[PDB]
Amino acid sequence: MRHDGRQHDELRPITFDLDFISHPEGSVLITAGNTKVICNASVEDRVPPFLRGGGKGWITAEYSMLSGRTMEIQRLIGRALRAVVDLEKLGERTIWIDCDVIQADGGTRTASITGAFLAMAIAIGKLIKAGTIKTNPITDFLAAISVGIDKEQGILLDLNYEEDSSAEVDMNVIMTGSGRFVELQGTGEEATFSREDLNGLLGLAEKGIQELIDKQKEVLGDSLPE
Amino acid sequence: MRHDGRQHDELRPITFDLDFISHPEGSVLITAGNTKVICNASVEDRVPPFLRGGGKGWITAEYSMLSGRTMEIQRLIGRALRAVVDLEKLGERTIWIDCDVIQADGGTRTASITGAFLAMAIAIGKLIKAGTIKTNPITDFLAAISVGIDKEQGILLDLNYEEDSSAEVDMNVIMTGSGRFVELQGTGEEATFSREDLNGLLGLAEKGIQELIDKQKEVLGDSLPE
Amino acid sequence: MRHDGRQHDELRPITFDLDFISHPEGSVLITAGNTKVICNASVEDRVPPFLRGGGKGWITAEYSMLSGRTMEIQRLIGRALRAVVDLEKLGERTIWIDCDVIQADGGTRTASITGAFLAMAIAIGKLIKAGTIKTNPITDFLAAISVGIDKEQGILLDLNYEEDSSAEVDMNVIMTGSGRFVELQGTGEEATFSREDLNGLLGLAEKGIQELIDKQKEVLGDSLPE
Amino acid sequence: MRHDGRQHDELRPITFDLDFISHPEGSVLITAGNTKVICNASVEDRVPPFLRGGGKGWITAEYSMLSGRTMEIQRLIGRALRAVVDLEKLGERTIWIDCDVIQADGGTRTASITGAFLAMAIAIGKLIKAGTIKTNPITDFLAAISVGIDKEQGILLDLNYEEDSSAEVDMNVIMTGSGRFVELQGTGEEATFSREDLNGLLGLAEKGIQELIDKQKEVLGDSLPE
Amino acid sequence: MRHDGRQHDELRPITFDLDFISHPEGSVLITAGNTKVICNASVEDRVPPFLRGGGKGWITAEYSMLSGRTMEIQRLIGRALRAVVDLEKLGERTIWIDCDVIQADGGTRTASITGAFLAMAIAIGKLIKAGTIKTNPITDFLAAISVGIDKEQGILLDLNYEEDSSAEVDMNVIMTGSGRFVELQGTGEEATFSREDLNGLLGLAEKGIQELIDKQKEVLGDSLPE
Amino acid sequence: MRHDGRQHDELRPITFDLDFISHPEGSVLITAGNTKVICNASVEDRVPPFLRGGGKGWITAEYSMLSGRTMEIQRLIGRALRAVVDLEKLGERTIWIDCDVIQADGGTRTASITGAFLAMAIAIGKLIKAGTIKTNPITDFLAAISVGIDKEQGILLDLNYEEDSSAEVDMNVIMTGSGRFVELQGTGEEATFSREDLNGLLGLAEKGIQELIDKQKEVLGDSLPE
Repeated sequence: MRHDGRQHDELRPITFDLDFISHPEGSVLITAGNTKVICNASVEDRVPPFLRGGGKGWITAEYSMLSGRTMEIQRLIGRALRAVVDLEKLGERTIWIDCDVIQADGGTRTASITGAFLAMAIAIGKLIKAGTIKTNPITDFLAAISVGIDKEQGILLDLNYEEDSSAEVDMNVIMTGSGRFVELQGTGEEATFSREDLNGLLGLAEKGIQELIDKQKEVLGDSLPE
Repeated sequence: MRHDGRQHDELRPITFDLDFISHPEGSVLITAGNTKVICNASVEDRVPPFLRGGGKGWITAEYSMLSGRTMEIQRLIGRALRAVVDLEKLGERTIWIDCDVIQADGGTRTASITGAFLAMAIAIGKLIKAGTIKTNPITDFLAAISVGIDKEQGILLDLNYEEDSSAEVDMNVIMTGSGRFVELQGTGEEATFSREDLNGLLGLAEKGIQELIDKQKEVLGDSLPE
Repeated sequence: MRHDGRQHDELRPITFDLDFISHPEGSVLITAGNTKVICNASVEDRVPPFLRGGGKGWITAEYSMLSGRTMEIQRLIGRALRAVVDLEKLGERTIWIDCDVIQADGGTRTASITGAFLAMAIAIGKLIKAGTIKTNPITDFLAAISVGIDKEQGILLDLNYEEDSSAEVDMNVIMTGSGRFVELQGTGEEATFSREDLNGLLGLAEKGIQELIDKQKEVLGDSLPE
Repeated sequence: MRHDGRQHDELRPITFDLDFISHPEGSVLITAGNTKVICNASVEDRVPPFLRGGGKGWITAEYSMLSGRTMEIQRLIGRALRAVVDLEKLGERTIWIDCDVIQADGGTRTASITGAFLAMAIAIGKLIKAGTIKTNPITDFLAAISVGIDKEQGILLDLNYEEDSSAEVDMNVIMTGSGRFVELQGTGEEATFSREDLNGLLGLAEKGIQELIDKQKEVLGDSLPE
Repeated sequence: MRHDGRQHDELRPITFDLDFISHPEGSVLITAGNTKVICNASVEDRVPPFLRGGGKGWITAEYSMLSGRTMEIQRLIGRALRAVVDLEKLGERTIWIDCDVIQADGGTRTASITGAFLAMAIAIGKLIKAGTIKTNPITDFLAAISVGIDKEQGILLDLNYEEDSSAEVDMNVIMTGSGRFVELQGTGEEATFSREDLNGLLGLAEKGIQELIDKQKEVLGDSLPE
Repeated sequence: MRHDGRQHDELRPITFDLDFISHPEGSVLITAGNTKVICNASVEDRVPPFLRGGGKGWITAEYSMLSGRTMEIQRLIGRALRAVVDLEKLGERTIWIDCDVIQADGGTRTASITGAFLAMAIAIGKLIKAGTIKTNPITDFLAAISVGIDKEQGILLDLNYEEDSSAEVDMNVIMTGSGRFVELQGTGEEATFSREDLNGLLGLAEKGIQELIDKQKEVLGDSLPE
């Protein structure tokens, strides 16, 4: 069995603490096992040099943990969010995403994305309500998860810190409620994986991500129409 | 048809200029269309802090173009190469990989990997010959390619700079002669892709990478036994 | 009256959430009004170059907010904590203090100190229990608070972000349960203060800090003997 | 007695070398014992982003010794000077303060403030004379000194490098001719001090600072009216 | 005799590979012995903050090898090129110079300058042809070389890596076809040199640089009128 | 005539204030016109990683003004000093050179070298006296000066800030009492110079540097035997 004590295709206990802190337009504390990431979203009526006069908004993120990969992850989060947001319907604005990991135990980057979406959704929901936009930008839900293969354990879903360290092959996936991929990244550490292995991993990813999005729905609910 | 003038599943003209420069143990100038990357490999009887006394060698790479992603790519190349090299059979050494892009036109990172392998193979082949190791470390050939989807063009193989810029979904794959994956990374820019799309992309990747490895064989030939 | 709605010599609602996160030996989430700072404490059987072989432990802190003053505050926290800890009774160790401000609304640095102590006390209490030291290092409780003078409001205690921004004179104090000072810093922004003013400020500081230490006692309780 | 050979409430030999260097509008070389700090003041008809169009001037300082605390001290000097200068009467200008310690032997930061004032006064006096402002900005004299407590020596005034290193409690004070505080900072190193101790220290500070200001007056004299 | 096998006043085999890569307006691969530097030149209708509205163009370079001296060399190349180019006749543009050393064996910085000129000349020649300027900016040819003194070997010209490492005095010179100096830098490593020594070195420099410029002429030829 | 009011081959009024500050083993305040640089030298019985166990000493310098060129100049000063000091006769030590420009008016880097030598000589002289070495390391005097060419003024010696800014060609020279060069650097700003020009400049340099060394001798005198 698994060290965590769960099954191959089982996710860690997940909880969403909405409105963690009052300041941000959207604040969410996502918890997955022992992993805890605070995700805040703030809206700013302004736009970087890239645009300004273009009419379409923007979404940028910031990430920190308990700088090389920090920059990477940082682009990953902003890239994923813009994948489900019609920047033009959002208007000329900038949704600042802040992901602060307060407890790392594996899957911190994938969680950040899952939590960041909710935060963003809550912030956008309030904008819609305040009639500051009158039009829903979010085109689909978004969630991410991690999968991997262990020599003795086999294929796993939602790896913790230890399992990821022993895994010979790990992969991070990002999809939409529509079951469409936004981004995926598989890697083998001193080991390779067949196409049949990848098929199993992608299968587990879809399962885990669909469960996360479902939870995103029951929790979000009234704070956003779609 | 394609702007380059080729087919959907067609690779750009590929050439391997062995022994580009004399100094390195292995020097290769890989050309893919207008993309040109010089790949050099040097062996050093030494090992970073990581090991030294462990008995198994190491492989590290350096990348430069005409620093955030530079660091990433840099780890990507070293990661991929170590995937097909038995560090213990290589002995306590350090194979320095130098990838210098002298002309970028798409697929520079995937090419670097394809060219870096050859350079490394030539350098290792000479080590074997000089009896400095008497045992082939390389366990399998290695090549990488890029694929993508265009709105009007559809699924493509070996994207150039323009096609990659217009592609809504791009992915980089890395496999072994054995047809096994070493690493893959798919991304969607303001667009998502179904599972059936990914299946087509992975299909084109395998096709392109198998053609590259074949070329690696006819060119390498006598400079390495396996 | 005060904007916050409270009195001149009144502290903001204060709460101590013990064991905020499981990983750290001591985790505390201190809340003062809208200010929220997560304070974690971890013990490491090691010592910086300074000592190592000296026999007496060490205490170093880290601070972050939503770098010039960050370094300052950072030394401030470590300086204050070492003021109430017999490093030799602590043994050759290093108590890492982590202060992460998740919501800033004035008095974040003084709070960090108040919260950091509790975290440290809980971590040390567990060390004593595990018999890893068998001797209480903490020689006295420690708490900090901020005071200031406003043109129209007058002398204030525990300033929030707005009151501190309008204050012409602000000061941070740090004392021990014994009612002894550990450190104080008064400053006047385009304004000066008499000696009689300073006497009033120091008076309010002692009042506020004594209330904080009292709360530290009812909360800490069984987790540390003294 | 004291190592320096002086009394508890005795200042080190103090001298003010006016017009140390010709370039600056105001150049002063302050000497306190073995401590030597060159204080230069220059006026610039310009203003940082902060203002520009506001009508009130500014005062910024720079500090260097034979960067963490450098930044701190740097703000300390500018903060103290602006405390005795009516920025609006100064006009839209920027008084650059340059404090270069050429010989450190304790009390270099407090001296810098004492010497910086004179430099500034001389520079402002010339501005008044040149009718470039016709209105005295300086509202009061300014001087700073350091005090401390030693285990065997007791309470001290104007500590040198050795006395400060052995002192268990040290404090820096800054006041105006009016006998009003501008800023104070007391700290205890592995030791605390009662309120009665602080009263004695503040007493010694006022004594030392009043003697410094007096010297500032006999030296400044004709170079500034007030 | 010399280790390389050549004479005191003899240059290493020099070759100029024009149009090394297609992308740049001017691409040149200069070879001196085992030293190989790729020099590319690109024109941009834009100008840094320095000018823009001034009417005169600019020339900036970039250098890399297999950062302290990198910055230096970088300014050296741009400085030398602007010495022979009438920025106003060039028009409001920016000629980007890219020097990439693919094989270092001494005299890489001096070569870069020699090769950079050719690249720049070819790029400018095309601009003239395209009538985008109709007026030759280049006022004179430019070439650089290195000289040095060895304890046992004596005065040398065009030092390789080994000779430069053993040389007690090395110097880099830069001149124009007109035989005028653009820049020179002589240094003695744990050794000094008389004025008579410097006279001999400058003599050898002029000889070597005149041979280089001559080669620049036979190669450049039809690609630029003057 | 010259703006400063002096001749073409005339140096600015030069003064050497020995023992500027007491702390350093050797302290010198060199003045050249309005240029003022404090040069201090301290000896440390220790050696960087470079050596330690090698037996020969070291000399490193630090430079600051009222970081790119700072690093350069910094190496320039240390390079020049080691040129006239037998590191082995100095013993395993490290002579720290501190150059602080308190007033810049041209020729600050060349002055630093001239003043740094004296400081070093005084510090070494005391070491010899204290019998801590019993053997003179300094093998020759050292001085530096700057020369340049102006369009209307012509060839100049010891340029001030204004003359250097208008000069189309400026050069810094460094020689020994023996009349031998240690280092020279000539540069042309939007202008070039013939060989006959360089001959005139080198002529003026030797004149100025020989006058400086002479002054170094009458001032140094009894504080060092040679």
